[PDB]
Amino acid sequence: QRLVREIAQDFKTDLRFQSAAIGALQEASEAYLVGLFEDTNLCAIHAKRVTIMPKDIQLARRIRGE
DNA sequence: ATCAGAATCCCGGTGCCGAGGCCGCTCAATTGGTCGTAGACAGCTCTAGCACCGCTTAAACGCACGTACGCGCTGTCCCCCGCGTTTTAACCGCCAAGGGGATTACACCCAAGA
Repeated sequence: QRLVREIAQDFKTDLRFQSAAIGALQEASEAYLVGLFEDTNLCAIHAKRVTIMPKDIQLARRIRGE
């Protein structure tokens, strides 16, 4: 919640947030991170490796189009 | 280091079908006027958001030691890297299947209708 407020402050000052909105943001961020970690593990296994590396995340984000 | 070699870019050169300029309307855009409801503004409110304290505790960071996943280097033989030959994806002229004019010689005579 603190990170969300600090990020939203850079876009518009004096902003309020509801509990449902914060929960939805947290759920969406967790799902996106889980998907990114799945893609990272897939890329690491494809490279004959077990431990994940930032190169795996970069390749996943480049293939996904982010 | 150094050269011979096939592969690549720019220049005379050219013309032609695509890019570019012009004419007549006419159907969409503009003007003017009459309804009129969804939009802008003021007011009451209380719920929802915000800041702070009391007490609690499992989560997060520093420590100890080695190891196994991480990564450089080696032996192999492999299946693509690349050239030479037509061929398979279609593109391009003469056979032996029939539809038709032509004939039954030459000259003469008789009979009977429009």
